[PDB]
Amino acid sequence: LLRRQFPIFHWSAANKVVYAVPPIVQEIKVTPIDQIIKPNDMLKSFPGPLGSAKLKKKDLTKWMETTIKSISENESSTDMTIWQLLEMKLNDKVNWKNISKLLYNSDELLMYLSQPFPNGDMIPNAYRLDINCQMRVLAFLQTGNHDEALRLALSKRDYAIALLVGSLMGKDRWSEVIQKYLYEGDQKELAHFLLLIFQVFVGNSKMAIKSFYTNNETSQWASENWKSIVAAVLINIPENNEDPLLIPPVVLEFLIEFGIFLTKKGLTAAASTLFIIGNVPLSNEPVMADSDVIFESIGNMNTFESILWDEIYEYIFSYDPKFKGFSSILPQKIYHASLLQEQGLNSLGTKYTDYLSSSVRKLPKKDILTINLTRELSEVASRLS
Amino acid sequence: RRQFPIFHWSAANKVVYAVPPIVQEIKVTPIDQIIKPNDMLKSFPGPLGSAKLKKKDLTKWMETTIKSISENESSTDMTIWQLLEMKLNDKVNWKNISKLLYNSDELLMYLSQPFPNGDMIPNAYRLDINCQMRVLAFLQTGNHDEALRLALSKRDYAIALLVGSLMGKDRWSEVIQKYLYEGKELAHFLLLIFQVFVGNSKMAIKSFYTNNETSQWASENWKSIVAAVLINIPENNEDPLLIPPVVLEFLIEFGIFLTKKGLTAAASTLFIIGNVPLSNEPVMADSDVIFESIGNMNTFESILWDEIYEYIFSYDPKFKGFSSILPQKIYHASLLQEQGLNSLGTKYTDYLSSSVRKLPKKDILTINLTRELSEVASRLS
Amino acid sequence: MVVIANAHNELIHDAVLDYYGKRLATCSSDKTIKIFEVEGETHKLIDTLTGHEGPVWRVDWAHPKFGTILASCSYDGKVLIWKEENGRWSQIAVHAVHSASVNSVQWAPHEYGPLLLVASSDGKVSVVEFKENGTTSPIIIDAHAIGVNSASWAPATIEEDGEHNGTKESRKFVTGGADNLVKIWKYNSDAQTYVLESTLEGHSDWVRDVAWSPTVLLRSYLASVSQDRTCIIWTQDNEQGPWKKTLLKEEKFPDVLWRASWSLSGNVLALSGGDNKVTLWKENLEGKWEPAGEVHQ
Amino acid sequence: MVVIANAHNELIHDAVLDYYGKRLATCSSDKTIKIFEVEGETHKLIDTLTGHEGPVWRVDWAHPKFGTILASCSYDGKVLIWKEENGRWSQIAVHAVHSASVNSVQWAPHEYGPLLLVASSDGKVSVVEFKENGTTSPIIIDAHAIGVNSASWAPATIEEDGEHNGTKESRKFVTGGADNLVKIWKYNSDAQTYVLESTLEGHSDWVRDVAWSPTVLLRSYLASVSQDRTCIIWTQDNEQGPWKKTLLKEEKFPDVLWRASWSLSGNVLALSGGDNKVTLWKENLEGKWEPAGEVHQ
Repeated sequence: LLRRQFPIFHWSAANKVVYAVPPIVQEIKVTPIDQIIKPNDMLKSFPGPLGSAKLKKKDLTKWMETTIKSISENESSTDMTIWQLLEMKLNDKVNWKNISKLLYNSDELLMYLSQPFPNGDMIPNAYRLDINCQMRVLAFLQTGNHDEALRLALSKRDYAIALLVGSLMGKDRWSEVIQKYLYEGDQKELAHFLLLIFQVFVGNSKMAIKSFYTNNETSQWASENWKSIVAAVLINIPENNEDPLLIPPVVLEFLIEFGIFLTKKGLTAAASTLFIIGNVPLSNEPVMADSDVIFESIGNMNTFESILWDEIYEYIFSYDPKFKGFSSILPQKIYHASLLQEQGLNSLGTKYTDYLSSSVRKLPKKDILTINLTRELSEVASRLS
Repeated sequence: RRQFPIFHWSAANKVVYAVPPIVQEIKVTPIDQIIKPNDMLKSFPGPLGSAKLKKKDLTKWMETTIKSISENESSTDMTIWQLLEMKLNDKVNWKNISKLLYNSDELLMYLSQPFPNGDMIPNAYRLDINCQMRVLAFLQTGNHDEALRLALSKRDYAIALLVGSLMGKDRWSEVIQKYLYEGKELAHFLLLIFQVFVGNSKMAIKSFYTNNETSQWASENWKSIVAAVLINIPENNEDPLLIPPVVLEFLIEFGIFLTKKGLTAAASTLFIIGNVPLSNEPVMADSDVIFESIGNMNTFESILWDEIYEYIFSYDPKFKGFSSILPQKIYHASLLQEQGLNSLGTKYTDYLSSSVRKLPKKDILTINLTRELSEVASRLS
Repeated sequence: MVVIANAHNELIHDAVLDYYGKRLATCSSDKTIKIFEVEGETHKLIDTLTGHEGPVWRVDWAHPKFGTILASCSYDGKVLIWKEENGRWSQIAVHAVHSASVNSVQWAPHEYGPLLLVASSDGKVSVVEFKENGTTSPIIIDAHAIGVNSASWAPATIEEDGEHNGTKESRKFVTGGADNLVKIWKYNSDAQTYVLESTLEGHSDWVRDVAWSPTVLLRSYLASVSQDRTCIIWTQDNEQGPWKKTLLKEEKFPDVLWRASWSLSGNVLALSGGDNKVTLWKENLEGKWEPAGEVHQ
Repeated sequence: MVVIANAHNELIHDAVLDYYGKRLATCSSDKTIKIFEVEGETHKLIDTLTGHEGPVWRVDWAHPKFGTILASCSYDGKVLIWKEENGRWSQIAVHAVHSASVNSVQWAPHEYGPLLLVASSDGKVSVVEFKENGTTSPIIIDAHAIGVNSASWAPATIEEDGEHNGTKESRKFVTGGADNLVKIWKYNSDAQTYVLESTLEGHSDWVRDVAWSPTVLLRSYLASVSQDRTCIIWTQDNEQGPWKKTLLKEEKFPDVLWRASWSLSGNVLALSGGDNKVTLWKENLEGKWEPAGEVHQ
């Protein structure tokens, strides 16, 4: 095996490559990197460093249009949710309705709802407290006995008063009543969906979602239909003229809790979608206290999409004047500049190293992160000259 | 050309009268052979708030008075008496206040009674798979209104309530009504309890005004109604004496209504529990009803109740007396004069002097009170 | 108890203790006033006052700070004013402006000085000062159509003075007339006289008396008493607001009502009636008037 | 494109461009190194370097700031160091400490100065400086049982220095041995040598190469390559945390894997295999490795 001719391959700092491939007298070849790595018009066309104030929000909005068109057109199968989501938020052309419709086209359902529906009578098929039980419930309440009142309403299967009594007792038992009403008795998935929607707008999104982890049947459903689920929640958010971009806290819990579940189940694109909608910051800190899940980058940090998405997502936060930027992605920006070097784009390259310099010099000079970024930034900067 | 009776009061605690026979006699007697002083006003522990005051004398005085009063006159409604006593004691648990208004214990026997737990035939309605799908699709399209309309038209009040919760307290309440009244007094009571703890006490109570049948019920059973609300208040160990905003709203709104039906006593009971201050400014903005005094101002009970109620507010050091009842205090001092109690009389005029001088010497109330106070003070010497 | 038998041989129309309860004044169809000393359980006649030329209907004592002063009114249309100096009585003033019986005379709140309110069957009411150190002058107003049976001062109060942004006093009194009406009057510096503030309708026959409560409380109380056999209680929550009208009790009294008088603290009302009984009244918790004692001897 | 036919008559084991891509260095079983000039599309032989006494397995260029310097290793157990001055090549140093083949040699990050990491079949690993202005001295550690096939520097980084509440640098490198293991090494000032940080188990046969990604990102990436026909990608979220292990792809490769090399930006991985093909790989959005190009000529 040491008496055998093997391939050879090496990268060079000069955007050249050397390789040798034994034949099916051995030749060594030296060719520029791009006869091997097909470059992307994506990184080349991107409007310099965003946030760099020589920036006009024009170039960017147009660049997203262009890119999104070319991408989907040339590759129909590519999921464009994140692309289009970031575009909306970039425009302030964003309403929960619009975001909802992006996740899931509801027009399919409008057809179904137009189909004529029976408005006729019906046989009694549910239960309801009689005068006796009704008196008992009142007396129970007159004595302050919530627990006994609820127990009686549930044992007679009257879920209406059960809900009412339950509301006097907190979100906890309220939720339990919802479950009993739905599941008391195919129609399997219907219950899951309704249950979740009602849980979210009560503050039990944590509870509701925690249930998935234990049930493999309902977790497969949740992860398989996450798009329509989130879309249902968003489209049911009460309209607010003065707060078009104000997520109601209960919906915020749901997005993060559900964005965690998806991470575990391996779906890190989904999760990131929810975090984006929820405006969760990019950092190293966990998204939730009781979880280890981290929102570090949109998609795998090495992907070109991630580089651009992450910087665009940052730009969006930047219109919030107090916002100072995501430190956690500075490494990715330097790596971005490095990628420009390899593609012989020294021009845009220095645009980044320069901007990043001021960006880093505005950091605690003694922090470990600061010191490393400075070194790594110097190395890339050196290479670009 | 006819002989008529004669009667005149004197500033000297004497009276002159003449009563024609069934030679006409004129008589002059001490005012107490005509009017006999209540031990009530005489025993009351001086001016409360006057800091020579010990909360002792008062707490004991209430016990004594309440005992003698009820014992000597069983028919007398002692609600207000006992309510003020509680609040005076700091031993104030909502449950205790509730049980004072209406004693729920009479119900505990009925509840302990045997109950048939036999499986029942269907008597209500519930969405089938079809309608259930429609509701989901409606929600998936953001159509709350269409979802609710469908749930109500199929008389499924469970999902109706659920959908309703996504839409605000308003339609939530409407669903409650439809469920209860679709198909007696039972409904009224349940409806109100559920309305209160949702924030619709204003709505719930405003309904009475329009329905003479339900307003008669509400005014006739106000005691057990308020008692039901209070006993269902979530116990908060941190702050036990603070009142849930939605419960405070209910009390005031309910009081206003009672006043509108001349139940001033009942109204005052609620105004007290809610801790409504005694003043001329309409307690509630949307209405004119004011809380000027516990019961009719000219009564001895009112004089004492009002001052006791004031003392209770005095606990909070930040609190600085009432103005609307100053006239009543002077009138109190006047009443002591007529009963030959010049001693306690000056105790009041003196205290009231400092009380009034701590007001702008430019106000109408000030100048008038000052004059009126001088007159009474003069008479007491 | 002090008993005075035979103070007059003729009808006795009024008997009034002075402020310290040690002089009694009595008046009769015999045209005289009598002043009795009351010291303890004893009594003695001090002086008989002659001067009127018809029955004397009423008397009223002036506030002690002005000294020992009585006012009398009579069928003869005169008001006489008497003073006690060094133990002896005498006449010090005559108010003779009315052309028919003078039915009531009453001293004003001492805040106004020695000042008299006078009511007459000639339909008029007069207000005149008493002074020994200066010149007086009556104010005479047309009050009631067929005649005025009674006039009573409201308590002294200070009100807001808008025109000047300060404080002025508001002088009011109430009158009751043979026209079945009750009226409130308020002095007006611009008009230089008393002007009509309110006309209160409620009685269906002559009004025999009106008494404005001296209550130190903010609300105002008037008791009016009529031959219609009813007593009306008038309240006013606010100096500038409407008057509430309430029947003392729901049913007519047995006979005509004659006099009405408030206790000094203003809570007790004593009614003199034709059934020859005096009834006392006061409010219960709910504000309804209820018996507070009786004198029917 | 530049083509070089017949650089050697015997097997060619390595060929490497210098930093500016204008010199190529090749080495053979014929015991020699050759230096080619590459200017544009042209090339010429500059010099043949003789000195080794067995096949020369690998060469590595030092960072240009140190000048134009090459290192070579050989079956003969020696490491030779060569320098270009005024156009001509010559030998400037010899590292001869190992008692069996020296399988890899690699210059450290320029932050440490001209420093070499050397790996040998004798089971040891050595680290020695290059100086012309002073005295060198090797550090020699027992690394792997049956022998070491490869050793690669981790990037220069600064870490928290607790003992002194300041900053110190952490020098690490990774080794791959004929014992199937991968090991991380970290210099320790107290021990005055490199000590074992971690032992990464995963392969079922000799490890032929290990390459530590020069990625400027926080997470750490290692690619190990074995005769078990697999490529393991090792990651580390935190300088002080565990190492995650992942198969590049789920199924064995066709033949044995020989070399692994990361692009400068650290995202692309190029594998040299026994099927005589070079495969490029990189991460997709979900972090799964997927083809990024090929060279199979």
